[PDB]
Amino acid sequence: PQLKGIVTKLYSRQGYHLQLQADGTIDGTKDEDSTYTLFNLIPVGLRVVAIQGVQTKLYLAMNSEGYLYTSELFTPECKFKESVFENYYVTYSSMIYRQQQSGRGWYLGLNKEGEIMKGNHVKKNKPAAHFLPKPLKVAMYKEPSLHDL
Repeated sequence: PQLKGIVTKLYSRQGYHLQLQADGTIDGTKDEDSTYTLFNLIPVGLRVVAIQGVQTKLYLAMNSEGYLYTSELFTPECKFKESVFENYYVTYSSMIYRQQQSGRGWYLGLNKEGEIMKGNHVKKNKPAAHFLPKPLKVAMYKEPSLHDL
């Protein structure tokens, strides 16, 4: 009910700011000033976060096929493991889905055109998976109510 999180923008190493538009579409934009680039990064576990669009209140999520989508309710598919990369970047990966052969994780990523990619196509060591967080402020959050899939 009282977790300390952060209000922040997520700047893709690919040159685009992550965005969650009112209609639920997820992509990257250069309109840094867009209110749809603001997210609540709420800890829901050890280096596990929920990524919620501030304006829409929607959570980013990844399904079993690797597609990213927006969820009104906080569910297991809304949890992302946060990992630091090359000191300044962070990567976000699914907590429940990964490659059945190597165990390689599925990640949040934007291509060079600033388009959202399938989680299983995004590799941890590639720029597509790297985000430079640009914090606005620290804030307190009610621990999101967890709902089964």
